[PDB]
Amino acid sequence: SKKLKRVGLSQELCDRLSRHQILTCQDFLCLSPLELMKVTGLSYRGVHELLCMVSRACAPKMQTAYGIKAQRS
Amino acid sequence: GVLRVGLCPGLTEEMIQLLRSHRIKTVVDLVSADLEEVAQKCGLSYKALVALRRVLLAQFSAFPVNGADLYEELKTSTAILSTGIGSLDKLLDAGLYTGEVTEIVGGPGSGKTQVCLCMAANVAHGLQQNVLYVDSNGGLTASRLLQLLQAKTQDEEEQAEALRRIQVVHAFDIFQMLDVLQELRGTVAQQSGTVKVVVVDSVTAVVSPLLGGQQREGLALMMQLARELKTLARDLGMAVVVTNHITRDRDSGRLKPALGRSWSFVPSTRILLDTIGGRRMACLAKSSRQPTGFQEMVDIGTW
Amino acid sequence: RSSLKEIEPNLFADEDVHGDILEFHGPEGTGKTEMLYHLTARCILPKSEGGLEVEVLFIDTDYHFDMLRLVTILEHRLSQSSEEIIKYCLGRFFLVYCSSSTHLLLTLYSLESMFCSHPSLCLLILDSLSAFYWIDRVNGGESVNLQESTLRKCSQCLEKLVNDYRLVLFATTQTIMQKAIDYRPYLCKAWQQLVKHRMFFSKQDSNQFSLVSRCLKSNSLKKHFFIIGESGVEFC
Amino acid sequence: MQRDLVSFPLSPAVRVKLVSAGFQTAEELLEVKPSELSKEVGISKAEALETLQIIRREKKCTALELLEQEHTQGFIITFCSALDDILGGGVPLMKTTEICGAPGVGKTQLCMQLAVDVQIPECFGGVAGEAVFIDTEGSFMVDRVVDLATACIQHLQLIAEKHKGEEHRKALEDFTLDNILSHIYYFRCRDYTELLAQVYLLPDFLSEHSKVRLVIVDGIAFPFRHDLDDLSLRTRLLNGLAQQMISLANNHRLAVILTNQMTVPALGESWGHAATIRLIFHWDRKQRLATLYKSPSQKECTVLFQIKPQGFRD
Ligand SMILES: Nc1ncnc2c1ncn2[C@@H]1O[C@H](COP(=O)(O)OP(=O)(O)NP(=O)(O)O)[C@@H](O)[C@H]1O
Ligand SMILES: Nc1ncnc2c1ncn2[C@@H]1O[C@H](COP(=O)(O)OP(=O)(O)NP(=O)(O)O)[C@@H](O)[C@H]1O
Ligand SMILES: Nc1ncnc2c1ncn2[C@@H]1O[C@H](COP(=O)(O)OP(=O)(O)O)[C@@H](O)[C@H]1O
Ligand SMILES: [Mg+2]
Ligand SMILES: [Mg+2]
Repeated sequence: SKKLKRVGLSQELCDRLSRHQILTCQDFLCLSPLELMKVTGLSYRGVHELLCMVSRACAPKMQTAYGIKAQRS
Repeated sequence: GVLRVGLCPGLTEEMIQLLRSHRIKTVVDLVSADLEEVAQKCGLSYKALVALRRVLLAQFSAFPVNGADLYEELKTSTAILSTGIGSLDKLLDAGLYTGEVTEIVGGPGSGKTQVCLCMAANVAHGLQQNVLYVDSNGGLTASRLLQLLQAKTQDEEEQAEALRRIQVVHAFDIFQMLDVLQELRGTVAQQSGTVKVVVVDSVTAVVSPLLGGQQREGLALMMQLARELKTLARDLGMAVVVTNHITRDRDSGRLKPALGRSWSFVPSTRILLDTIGGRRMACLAKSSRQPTGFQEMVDIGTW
Repeated sequence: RSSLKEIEPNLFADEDVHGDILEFHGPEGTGKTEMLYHLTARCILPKSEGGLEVEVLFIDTDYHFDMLRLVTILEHRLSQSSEEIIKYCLGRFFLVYCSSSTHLLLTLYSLESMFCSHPSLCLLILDSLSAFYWIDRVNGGESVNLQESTLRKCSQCLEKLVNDYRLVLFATTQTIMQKAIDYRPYLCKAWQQLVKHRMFFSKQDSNQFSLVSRCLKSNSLKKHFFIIGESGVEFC
Repeated sequence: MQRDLVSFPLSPAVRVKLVSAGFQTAEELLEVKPSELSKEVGISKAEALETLQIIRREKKCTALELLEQEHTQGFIITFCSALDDILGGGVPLMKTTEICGAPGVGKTQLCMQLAVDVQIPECFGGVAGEAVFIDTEGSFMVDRVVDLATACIQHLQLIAEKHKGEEHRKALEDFTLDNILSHIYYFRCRDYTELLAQVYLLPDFLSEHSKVRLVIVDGIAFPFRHDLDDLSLRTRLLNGLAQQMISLANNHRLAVILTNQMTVPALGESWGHAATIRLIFHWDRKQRLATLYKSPSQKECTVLFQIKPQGFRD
């Protein structure tokens, strides 16, 4: 859905991804953390920082079940 | 490694810069390169480099071990650690072997963790030797280890003492597992009874996410994990036991160990566990001392 | 020295001494290491038994040498097995453990001292040269030179070691990559040029093994069948 | 001891540069300064600082200690005596449990029941934790959980006076419906990417919410069996997700519930190794049966359970 330009990644990192045909959050997430260490450069726990950053743009919003009951009222 | 002060006595930093100036930065660079040419070029004494080459070789190159010395040493060093399963120790020629990476390949619910716990439980109690159970799938359950020990021994304290020898360390990524083995290897180097059995359950759990895609870094991490396991086994003389998943071949359509063909050369001994509820078949898929193909019944409830 | 056909007549049926480098290839359990033990046995056993009584150097880069297995093979091949004879036979066997390619490379340079002091050391084992392939390949990045830099230096050192002391290098490699006689070369071209006879180990599905040996100088293929028992390797 | 640089989680670009500069063991880089490392390797200051940091950074609890942890950290009861008995007392913490079954068997009913059962106070035998519900099929019905919560309160208050003691009744002063629902964290993951994204954000989520003692992924089948035709990718994602869940449960000391759909359970053969505990909910003559297909602590067995309006009962 969302592109990786709008996730929050840098131009250098996006360009390094664009060379490997990665432009969406789906493509970035489908790759394992290890294979992103060469596609995106960087290291483990640095790609995980990206993996948490890319996830933070395409993850559901937590809804407390009281809020769901409250919003259903 | 890299030529630096403290790598060898008499190696001053002043010449280390001089060696760098001629593209000699590593130990292998200094040993491989013709020292007579460098001695004239850098002004360093030829006798110094020759002495420097010998000390670097005497420090970083392994030394041949005579077979007679190794045979006598391994005679009183290698120990056939019983797995607690009499119907499997018969397959393993009286049990596990220290200094070897034993692999227990099987499907889900094939008893891979269960036999590993019995190996841990028997070594902890029967042989009074500490065990390092590196679990990656969460297979180890301390109630099961106590349950196995309760059958073997009815003493309240001896069950706790045997459990005290089993060190459970959780590692779920490859680097965590590599850290545990390296931390263990340093612990053994610096030494109370040390760790005699290392159980990894499972190697395929952490290595399989690495595999996939055009990247070969997963294979390197697998082989580095393989190298760490074999350094623990052969160098430190401990019976390293690993757990592997089963997979069906793409072409031949037969059961083979997971983690590709590269990992298939890693273990010295491999046990295949396949269901024939507690009865299992233990087939010696790979062995360095016994024919491959012999299979014996293994029942979980007897343990 | 001794002729290759004088080491194992079955594999080297033709006349094929003084600097031969041979490659063992095949999947796991196919008898690569067990063939080395048979080669080790026929060299370290006494001339009275039938062996060549020459020293053997084993570079166990794969950490898979089972000494008790070699003792098991040696005692079966001995007509009168004794603790003294098994000691003397293993007294001609030398084992080196190399945990990395650079460790292997530095070891090979240090071996130059031993061969100058061990003239009878004729047969050399390097099981397995493919142990550090993935470690070296990834550490080399995308540059092929960097990936094979350590292996190529080993191969040049090996060629120097073999051709200076008239050695026989039975270096073994593992079929770690899929098909292109299933053989996909993956080591450095420096190593490939040194191989004179590459023998492919295959397992027939039980205890019977097939060994296809090709002399790269003449490109002649011959199939050998051998069974692995308690005595080691017997050719059918 | 020398630790190879490949074994470290270094940047592959940096590791190749380190090897090309001759550095191949961790102990070589320890003596090197960060800025001087950049000069000798060519990596940036940040990468050199991160490279040395990774090497320098790189519990060993005995089984007796883990036995006390498993005893103190009680099992999440399923409100069914038969099911809890063949699980040691309920869903085990620090472990991954899989609920496989055909559609309509009650996989989500167990999950929604387990969400309430986590919030049972410790003095009542529960873990007094919170539940994270990573819903994928949209089967999480709040109204049904309210019935499950109210019935759980009624059951706990029935045991709160047979003992003739108010000491337990103190614990039940917060178990009201308000807290039960407010402690159920609901993540509606639609696609597998969104589900996979939430898994990566879960360790950070549970650091903030240390009270979470249950993570429910209901289910791991639907996202990966829709809008994903690549089986090679699927088995990589599930295998990678397998380690994320088990690491999450062990590090945060909670229980992970995964629900499959019978196809044998789906998601390939390698997925059978993912979950330490596997429960197969199937049918037999219009009576629900709970089969323990795989467990490292309990032998394979089948127990009878019924999904009454009161909840997941015997
Ligand atoms: N206490 C017990 N008594 C009898 N049988 C048991 C007991 N605990 C476990 N089992 C059996 O062990 C089986 C699973 O054993 P296990 O060792 O976990 O297999 P596994 O191959 O390790 N599965 P995995 O976690 O993927 O590796 C169960 O299905 C039971 O049949
Ligand atoms: N005492 C024995 N009797 C009969 N067969 C045996 C005996 N010992 C070993 N074998 C068989 O000999 C085969 C050859 O073993 P081995 O030489 O180690 O294989 P390999 O090619 O070296 N695999 P690898 O370790 O990766 O090099 C084994 O797979 C066993 O099936
Ligand atoms: N209030 C209720 N009364 C009776 N039966 C119910 C009630 N709620 C749910 N059930 C039963 O529980 C099952 C729920 O299965 P579930 O796991 O939630 O869906 P799926 O199996 O499709 O994932 C249904 O088959 C239904 O028969
Ligand atoms: Mg297991
Ligand atoms: Mg071998």
